[PDB]
Amino acid sequence: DIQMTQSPSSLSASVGDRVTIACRASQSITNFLNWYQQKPGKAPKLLIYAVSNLQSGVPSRFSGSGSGTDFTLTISSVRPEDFATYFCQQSYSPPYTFGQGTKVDIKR
Amino acid sequence: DIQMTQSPSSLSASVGDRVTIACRASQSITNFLNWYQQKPGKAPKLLIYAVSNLQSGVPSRFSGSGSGTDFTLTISSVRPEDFATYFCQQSYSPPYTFGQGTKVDIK
Amino acid sequence: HHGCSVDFSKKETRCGTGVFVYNDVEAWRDRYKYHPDSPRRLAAAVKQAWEDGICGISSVSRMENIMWRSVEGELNAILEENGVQLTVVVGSVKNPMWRGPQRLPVPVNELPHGWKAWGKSYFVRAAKTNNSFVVDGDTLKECPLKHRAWNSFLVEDHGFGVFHTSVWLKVREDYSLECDPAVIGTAVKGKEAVHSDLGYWIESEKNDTWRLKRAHLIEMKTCEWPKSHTLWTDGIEESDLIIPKSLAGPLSHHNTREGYRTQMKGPWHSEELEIRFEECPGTKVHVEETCGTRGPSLRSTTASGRVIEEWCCRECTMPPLSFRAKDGCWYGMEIRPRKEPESNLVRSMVTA
Amino acid sequence: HHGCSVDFSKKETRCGTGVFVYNDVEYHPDSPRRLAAAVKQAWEDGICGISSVSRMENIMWRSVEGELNAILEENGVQLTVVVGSVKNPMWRGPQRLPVPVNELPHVRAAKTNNSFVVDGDTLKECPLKHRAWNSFLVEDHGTSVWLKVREDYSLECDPAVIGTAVKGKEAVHSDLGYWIESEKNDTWRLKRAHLIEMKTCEWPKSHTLWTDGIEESDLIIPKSLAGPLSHHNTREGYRTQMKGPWHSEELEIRFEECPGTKVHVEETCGTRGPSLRSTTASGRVIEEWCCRECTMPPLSFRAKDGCWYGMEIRPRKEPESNLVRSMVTA
Amino acid sequence: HHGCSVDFSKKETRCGTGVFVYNDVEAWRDRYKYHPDSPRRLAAAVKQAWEDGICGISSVSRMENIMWRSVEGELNAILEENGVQLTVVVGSVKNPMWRGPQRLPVPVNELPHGWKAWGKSYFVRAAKTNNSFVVDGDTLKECPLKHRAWNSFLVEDHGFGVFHTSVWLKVREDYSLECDPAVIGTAVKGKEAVHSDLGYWIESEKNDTWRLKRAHLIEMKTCEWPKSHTLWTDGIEESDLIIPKSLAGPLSHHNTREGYRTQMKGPWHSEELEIRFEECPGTKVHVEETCGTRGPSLRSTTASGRVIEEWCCRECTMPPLSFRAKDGCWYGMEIRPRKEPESNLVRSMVTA
Amino acid sequence: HHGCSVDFSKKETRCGTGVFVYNDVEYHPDSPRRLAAAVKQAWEDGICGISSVSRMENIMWRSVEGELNAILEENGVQLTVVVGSVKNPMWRGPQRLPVPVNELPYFVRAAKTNNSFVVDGDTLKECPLKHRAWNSFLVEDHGFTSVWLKVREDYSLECDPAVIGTAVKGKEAVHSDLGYWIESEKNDTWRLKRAHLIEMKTCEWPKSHTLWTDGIEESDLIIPKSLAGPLSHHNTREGYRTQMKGPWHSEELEIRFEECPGTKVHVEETCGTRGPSLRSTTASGRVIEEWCCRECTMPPLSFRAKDGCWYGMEIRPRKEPESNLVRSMVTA
Amino acid sequence: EVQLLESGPGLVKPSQTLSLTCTVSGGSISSGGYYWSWIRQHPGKGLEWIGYIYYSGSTYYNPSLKSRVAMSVDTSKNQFSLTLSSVTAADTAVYYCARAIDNFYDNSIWGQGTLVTVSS
Amino acid sequence: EVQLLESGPGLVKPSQTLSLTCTVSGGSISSGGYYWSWIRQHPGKGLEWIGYIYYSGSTYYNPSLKSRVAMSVDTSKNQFSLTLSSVTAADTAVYYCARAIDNFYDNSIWGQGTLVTVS
Repeated sequence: DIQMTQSPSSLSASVGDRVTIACRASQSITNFLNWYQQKPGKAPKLLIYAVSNLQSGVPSRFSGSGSGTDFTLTISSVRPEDFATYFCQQSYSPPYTFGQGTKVDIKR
Repeated sequence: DIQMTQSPSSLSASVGDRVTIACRASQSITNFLNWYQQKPGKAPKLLIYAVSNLQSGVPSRFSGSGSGTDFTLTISSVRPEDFATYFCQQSYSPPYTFGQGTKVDIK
Repeated sequence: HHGCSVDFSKKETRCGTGVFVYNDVEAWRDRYKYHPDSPRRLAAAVKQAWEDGICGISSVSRMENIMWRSVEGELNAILEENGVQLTVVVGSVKNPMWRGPQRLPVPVNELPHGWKAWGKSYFVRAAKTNNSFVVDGDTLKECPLKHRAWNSFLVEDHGFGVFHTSVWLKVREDYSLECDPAVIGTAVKGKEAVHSDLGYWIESEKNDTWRLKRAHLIEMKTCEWPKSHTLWTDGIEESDLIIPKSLAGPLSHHNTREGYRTQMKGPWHSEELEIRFEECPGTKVHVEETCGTRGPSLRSTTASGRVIEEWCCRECTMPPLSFRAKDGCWYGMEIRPRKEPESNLVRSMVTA
Repeated sequence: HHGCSVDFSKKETRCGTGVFVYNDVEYHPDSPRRLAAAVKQAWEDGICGISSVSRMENIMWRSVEGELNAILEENGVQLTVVVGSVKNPMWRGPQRLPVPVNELPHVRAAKTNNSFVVDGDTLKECPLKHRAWNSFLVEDHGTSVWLKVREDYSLECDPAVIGTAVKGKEAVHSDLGYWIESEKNDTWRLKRAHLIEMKTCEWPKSHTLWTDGIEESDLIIPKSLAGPLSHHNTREGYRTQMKGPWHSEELEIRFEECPGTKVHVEETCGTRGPSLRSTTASGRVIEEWCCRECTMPPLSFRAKDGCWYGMEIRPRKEPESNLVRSMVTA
Repeated sequence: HHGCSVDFSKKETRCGTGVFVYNDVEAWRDRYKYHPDSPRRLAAAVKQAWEDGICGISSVSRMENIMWRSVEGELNAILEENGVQLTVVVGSVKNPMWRGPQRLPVPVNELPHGWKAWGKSYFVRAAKTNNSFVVDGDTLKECPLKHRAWNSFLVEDHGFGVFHTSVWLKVREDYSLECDPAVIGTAVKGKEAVHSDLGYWIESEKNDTWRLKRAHLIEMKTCEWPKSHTLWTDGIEESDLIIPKSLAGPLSHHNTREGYRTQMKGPWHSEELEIRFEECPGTKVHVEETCGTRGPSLRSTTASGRVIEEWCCRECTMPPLSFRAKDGCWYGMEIRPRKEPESNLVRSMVTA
Repeated sequence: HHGCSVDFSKKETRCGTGVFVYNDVEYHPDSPRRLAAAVKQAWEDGICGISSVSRMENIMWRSVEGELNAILEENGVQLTVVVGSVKNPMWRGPQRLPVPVNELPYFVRAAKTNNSFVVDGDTLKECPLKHRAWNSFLVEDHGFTSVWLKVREDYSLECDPAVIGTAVKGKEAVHSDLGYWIESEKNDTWRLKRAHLIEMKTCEWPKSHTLWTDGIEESDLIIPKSLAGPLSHHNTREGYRTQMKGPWHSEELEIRFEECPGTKVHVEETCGTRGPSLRSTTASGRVIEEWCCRECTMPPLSFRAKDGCWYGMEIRPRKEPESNLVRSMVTA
Repeated sequence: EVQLLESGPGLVKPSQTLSLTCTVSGGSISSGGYYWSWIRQHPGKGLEWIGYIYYSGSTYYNPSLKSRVAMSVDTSKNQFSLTLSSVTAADTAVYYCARAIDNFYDNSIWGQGTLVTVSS
Repeated sequence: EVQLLESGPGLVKPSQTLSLTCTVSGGSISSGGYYWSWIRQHPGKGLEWIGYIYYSGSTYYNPSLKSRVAMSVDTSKNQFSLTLSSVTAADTAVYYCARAIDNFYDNSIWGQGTLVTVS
């Protein structure tokens, strides 16, 4: 019921630069936002929960910020292993909903 | 250090009669006597302990009595599965010792 | 009974004789010796029950469960000395402890062999068998509740409150739904009262009227509170108690509160509960007619942990009735969310 | 309250928290400026005096007599208050003291013409129908005990001083003057009672155990003598004891034969009636007693003048005129 | 503190202020909250110790083992946020609790990330790693006692005897063999005295001289009883004690008995012990100069359960010294059998 | 003993069993005729009278003076017991009462007899201290409250241990008896914290009832060993030696480490030398404002009687001459 | 160290019932502080949430699946299951089972996924 | 439900060391009220008791085997072992391990045996 919008839909970046992805919610979700990562042929994996809090075993170059309706995920220095699809999830009210995803291509 | 003497050395019986085995101790062992049964090719298993106390899963036809230096083991009604060797063991003082054994043949 | 008590609030030291009711809650995690009838008599009872179609046991309380844990080894050591191909297996209790339709029979012969005097120092442990006599595990598939015995024992002599005392029980001849009154204590003094047992501590206070104050439950029994151990049992209707009668709630005017009915659909699946009349953190309750009707009890936080802000009741009185558990707050059946739809919240699936 | 207790029978000691009821069987009024006003205002409408609910009120009136007289002197009032002893049973009066809407703005005095009589053998001066009864209420119990003039009209005993408890197979109903025990036999039954007063208030149901399905003709201690309406106040084969020795000053109810007597269950014996003493006026002990369908041991009262028997136990051969008999009904 | 006391045997009471010493033995199987320093500081200390070659921890008492069990999960959730590849593994204790030669270092920077305030409500459990930091257990092969830290904590504040209270601990900067004095209580009143802590209850009495009366040990520690909490420490021999100095026995004249020397070779492998001066059932001791000399403590029953009847000794005083354990009696080192050879009996293999 | 206790600081209550030592600081002799026989035997061989160990013995002698006189009258012995009041400190005598081998064979009080057996009082000129009995009784059973005393057989200088209670729990310790209450605390080290004395006796504190008695020097104990001070590290404080010249004449003392009002103390190297205790105020009531000492630690030691504040042997006035101050004339 | 393993049919004829089972290893399905969910991912499209279930019995189902889903917990086999009736060619997706921490947002561990094709 | 299963070499040359091991299943070798023994049965002869060992350390050895036996307990593998040195043709027999209840009697349960031939 809460529609989640992710932009840009895809992007290419070089190894070392910055990648920024924005998620927008159709209503105010306070801090109930999660970020996911999916490599091909593997289950999605939770990188960041509660907007910023990072999961253990996740490199510190990932970060998140925002509140209300706008949110951001930034990769401060892109690495080769960062080629995957990234989703934003809200858990403010069931049913939980995902964004359409953003494919980050590593550009040589 | 305590010798255990068993008599008779062997005996034969028919299916249904009674059998008596006597064990003799070289000195007074109060009630520290055990009775063992060994099937051919199998390890001995404890049948009676402390002279009279029977183990769990043991047919009630087995009985034991005695005190001091003389003890007795009786089979009230022999059955074909009772073909084995029987030993008496003392646990009054270490080392624990066994009798030479008595064989029972079905006749 | 000679006793001295002190009130450290101002200064009140007093000594004398009389009847003393102590807070004995959680008297199952202490060290006690348990003596059911006799090893041979209890083994005979279990054998007769097994041959008569009773599969297992659903325990009334935690204390019976601990008693079975204590006597399991000897009960299995005997009953193979008698050749019976049976094994007793004890599990862990689940709340609430549902009522069972059968009872254990009283045997007239008592198994032979075996031995006397629960508490033999040395014996050979029994090997496992194919037939199992189960006591309160996750075992409702191998035999249902309809084939279980329940509330079969009676306490005859005990020293609860003093460690390392013996408790003497007995298989009862009759059929009853009552909780065991040997471990029940009720007392009123001035403007405060208590209804207590080994798992219940229930308080009431004299306001403008007598009303429930708070309750601490560590188990959810389904026996019946006896009336000999109850205060003011007349002119009371079962629809206006707080703790339901089928959950061993006392039939008393002390078990009431204005604006609330019986809480048939509370969170009775919890291991341990406290009943308080106080708002939970981050919530406020407003009295208004446009609010919804009664329903299952609702948790104050959603599955993701968000606190619902505003709640309503139709005709309740402040402060609101709430339940405190390990997973968070629950509200009474009368308190509904003002704006959040009820389908988005965690609710109770248990009916008393 | 935290405390420790012992069981001397089996030598066990324990401590902890809970509710403790003590055997107390074996004071400071509202205000000197308002009590005088209430007494005066009661006087102008004809309330001649006060009949105490219990011994405690009589003692309270005794301990504040002279001070109240002096306060009445200060407001220029010609009135004195006289307090005497009590007699049992403590009957109830139909009047109540009033609550003054205002206070009285301002060495014992001499006996004036007007007399206000607290409990005493003064029924000639003003009868029971013009006496105030049960007009106080304890605010905080415990020592200085604080009382207050009741605003409403009630017939119940003050619940501030009542303690009732049951634990296992033993129970008790108690207050400042009563200590009533009961036991679990095959059924729950009255076991022993000790009474240092005989009041006529109503035992409140909130402080009573097992108050459902009770016939009032089965209570051993009558409801009119502050007997609890409980199943714990019953005993098989015995009805209510309306005609017991309630005139006594201190009673003890126990189920036991008195020394030198014997009671037999017969059908040739007589019917119920007033209680009879176990010894004649000369002191001769009557030996054999009978009753119709009792249960043994028999019910007996024990005052300071000797044993009395229940209403159901009658002498076998001695005619009942040769016996001392009770002359009080509830 | 303000308190009231009562003795029912004489029916007397007494109230006032003072210093109260309670019997708080086995005060570790109760419910308490433990706060070993800070989640980040303790993680830093463990990490630095691992980098310095300290394999694990040998516990001082049951209380430290309980504390490690309490904080293990959070200590593993943290120290995974920091990328440290280390897992704490906690097992059970065995008696006696041998001394370790290392200590935990005091960290100076504290681990980053992590969180504060022991007792976080919700966190993700950590995954097991390949490197294990072992608290006590059956793990002497994977790392020996020589690489284990021991007696590294000091108690700052506690509420022992009141349940659901907090215990505050810290990693000590110094090096010592002394037991923690924060939980030690010693008192003497007239002709009776007590030396107590969380695991010891040692009583002495005034006979013709002062002597040991009975002792109750639920653990065998290897720390040293501090002299600030000991009565009558002057002019005493370390070889005339009863409980050895290396088993946390006080260096006091209240730890002596005429004719007995230090019990270096008692049955210190038990789970718990009771030291009594009384003959065991079915046995009799006689004082004769033709008896044997001191040696390891012997059990009063043989391996098959036979009770030995006659015992001797050279210069005893009666009643004889005996140890009560779960498997039966043991006699003092001075008491030897008369006729039975010493090789036919169960003996003690532990030396303090 | 069972009981319950509270800590009002943190509002925590608990019960249980154990040993409890109470603050008691703030009778019935051996036998009616055997004591009289002992007194007669002691008077025969030249013992003038009794010097009391403590206040308890004086009150006991007061309580049975008349009855003892009546018993001595019934048997025709021309002797009377005169009981006075005590003054501090209670010095010790060399004699002891004897245990009589045999016993002598009520409201009427005997008249004034020519021979007087004087218990502790103001009778020093009548007979000296070297002919008095001291510390001759023991407690049979302390507890009802009836205290049963008894004339001992042996000779000892130790205080009666039946009434002593010592306890330590955590960081607080106490040495106490019927007249002494001595507290100590765990700072960076163990040190004396506060003392309250309603008497000053001269027996010796037994070592069985003392904590940490090893490795001490008697020059470091604040309360002198001559005045029944425990030989303990708990009876010490950093920067002070034994106070042999304190105001031990007072009826009731309280030792306290605190400035007493209106004064201040400074640590200086040029200050005076160790000497007798000096009162804070002059005879006229003027408060001396400035004090000094060589190497003390703050706050300073001060005695507090009902006639004003005193300082310890180390603290001297900074500018006022010591001739104009009230001083203590008693040494231990 | 918990592992989730889901299984089921590889191909489903239209108008029949879809049944899946997730097997839990390294833990138990009766622990208090968790709940269990199903998520499906359409090929080329985005993820879609189905619902959750507690061991006590409380459930939630997506209104998008119009009264067509059902979830159950089986303690004996240590597993929980999904049931989707009246399938159509629009149900082709990968199906994941997840375990979430109660009151911790949606911190969850997902399973490997199983492909389901609705054709003939 | 305790099963014992002992193993070892089937043949040993004279004057070397015979090593035998018994592995315990269904129970723990660290439990309280038990001790562990060895018994051997010579061919055409009776049973011979070798000795016992407690988990706490107390042992007894048959004086007939003069200073030639030794027993140890291995908690990690849940097993206990035997070691006989200077083997001889007179040391040929079937060897049994056993577990007895302590303080009761020599109430035991035996293993199935392994034959050791010395030649």
